[PDB]
Amino acid sequence: GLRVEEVVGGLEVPWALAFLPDGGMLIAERPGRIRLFREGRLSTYAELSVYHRGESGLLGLALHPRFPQEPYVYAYRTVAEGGLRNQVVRLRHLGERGVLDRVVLDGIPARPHGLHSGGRIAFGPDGMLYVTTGEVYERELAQDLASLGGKILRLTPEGEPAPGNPFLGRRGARPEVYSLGHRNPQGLAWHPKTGELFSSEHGPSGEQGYGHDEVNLIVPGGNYGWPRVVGRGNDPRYRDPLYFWPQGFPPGNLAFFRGDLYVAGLRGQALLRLVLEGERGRWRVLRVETALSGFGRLREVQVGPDGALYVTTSNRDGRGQVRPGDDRVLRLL
Amino acid sequence: GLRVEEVVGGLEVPWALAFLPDGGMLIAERPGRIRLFREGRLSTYAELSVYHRGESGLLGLALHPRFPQEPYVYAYRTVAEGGLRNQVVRLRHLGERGVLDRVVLDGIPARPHGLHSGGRIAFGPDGMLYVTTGEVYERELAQDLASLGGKILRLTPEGEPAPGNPFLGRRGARPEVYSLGHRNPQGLAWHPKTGELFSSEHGPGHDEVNLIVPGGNYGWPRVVGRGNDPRYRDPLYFWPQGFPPGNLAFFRGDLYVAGLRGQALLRLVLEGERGRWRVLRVETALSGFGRLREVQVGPDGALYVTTSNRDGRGQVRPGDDRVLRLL
Ligand SMILES: [Ca+2]
Ligand SMILES: [Ca+2]
Ligand SMILES: [Cl-]
Ligand SMILES: [Cl-]
Repeated sequence: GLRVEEVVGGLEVPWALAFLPDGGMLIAERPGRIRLFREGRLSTYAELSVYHRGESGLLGLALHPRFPQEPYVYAYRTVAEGGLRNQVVRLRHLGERGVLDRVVLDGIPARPHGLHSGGRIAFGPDGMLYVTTGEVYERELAQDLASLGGKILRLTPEGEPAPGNPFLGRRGARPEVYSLGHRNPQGLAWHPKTGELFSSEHGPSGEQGYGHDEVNLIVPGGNYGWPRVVGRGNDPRYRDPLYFWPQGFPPGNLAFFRGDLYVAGLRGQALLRLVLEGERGRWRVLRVETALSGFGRLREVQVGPDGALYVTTSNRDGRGQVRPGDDRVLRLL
Repeated sequence: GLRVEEVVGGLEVPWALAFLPDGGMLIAERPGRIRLFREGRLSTYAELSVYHRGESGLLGLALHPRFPQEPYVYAYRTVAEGGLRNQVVRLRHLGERGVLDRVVLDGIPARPHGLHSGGRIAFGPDGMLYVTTGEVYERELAQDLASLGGKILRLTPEGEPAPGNPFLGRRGARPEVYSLGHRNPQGLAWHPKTGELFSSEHGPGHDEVNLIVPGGNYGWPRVVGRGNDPRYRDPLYFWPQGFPPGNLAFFRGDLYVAGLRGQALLRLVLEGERGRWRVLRVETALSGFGRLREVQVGPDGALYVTTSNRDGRGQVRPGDDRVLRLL
């Protein structure tokens, strides 16, 4: 049994967390504010102009692998100035505040409705920047190697296509693409033992079928089926998910904690624990258990430097029930 | 991989740790001192008279299940005054100090050589007190139901044989006995999911980890190693070339075993279910600190370990015998 304790509340859709080496904590609020929680006080680290409609705005957040030597905080945001699109930007760290440094990758698909913008970013064991993107409700983008939408991208911290990427030599293909065939993926997590990448993504919603949200084991160049395939199939061209909920469980981020894979649930309003059995390249879920419930919609989930599991609530994202002090950062054990 | 940091040092054979709900930490030093480490300061909580020779002295330590409302600290110790034997004594908690309340269980075997005195005590998920005892180098005692030696005992916090014990209605058997056929057992840990009790003990090599079941006979000294005799329970894990273990604890999904002569903390990756467990693989989680004896998960989620380099069988180094904290 995991014990919960509230770290801080009153936040508006805390999409991602970043743990500063000195103990502080950066919190990305979808409306466009990056908050700093330190010594029991909440302050504004930075304010960024964003397009906050639908599921868009200020989404993923990640510190440079060599932070603070390389004083840089990365953020994924939907912007409208000069044209509506998603992008990954970088801010220069000044201690208690951050200021826009430059755009790292621009032109990721976005639409006026603000739906399916993806947004999860994180630096992997290889030191590269991984970025999830949605197909903005134009499902065919996911299968289009020429589109940055419905993909998982991999870049160097400077924004260049990562060396060794799967489509580096092909004409008509975006060299930034790591994997394709993804609807709206928002999770990124690496298995501590194998280094394998796992991702979570929302399945169809009266959008070609209901439920079938999933957790995928991401391999370089892998095509995860959307929109050609929903759930599992017999087609070897498209990789089946490690697990999927035929009755839908729309997922937030996911993280490895104590040998198990935890998945934050948004509509399901719960934190699920996936018990795995297998080895590199051969995993399967033995059983699924509820690790947390009674706190509403859950979106971000990360293991902190203290070894504790941090989770954020999403009750104020327009699809939940807002209650006093809502949208907290919770610490489990 | 785990990351370590020293909590405090300069200790003399810190045998067991007890975490105070308020934040403090009690440390049992074999020579007979219970220390209090609170807000960065080390002090003496209590000083008990003990017989500290061989592997004996002040050994296991455990707070009452309802501490501090039930202000009581349990300690296992070898005493010479009034006769040489091992016992579980209770102290009244007074804040920064603890004083002698009463003996909870007396008469556990002890011998002048001070070897094989067991000593690990802990309250289980059932709220009962579990006590490990050695056969004081008189191996036959382990198979003798009339002897408190070479056993794991289970009592109520008041010292009465725990209700439901396996040999309650057995002529010629100490009602306190929970399991028998131990050689020297100084390890107690319960699986977080199943509530099953796991124990570690020293054998000639043949050190092992056992899944303790009520009434189980663990073979010493009739059988060592695995076999398939319904009378005896096989060990969960057996060390062919011999790791002498300290305590063990479940941490972040795995079972960790402190190694004394092995000078390392081993991680046992388990696979199976309630009643049928097996060790998938064994890995080293910590080393470079010498002999390791106590291992317990703290309230802060970190795994605590103690060194035992000053117990007479290791290499002592400046500041040696510390309490370490892992991630
Ligand atoms: Ca799929
Ligand atoms: Ca045995
Ligand atoms: Cl969303
Ligand atoms: Cl010993």
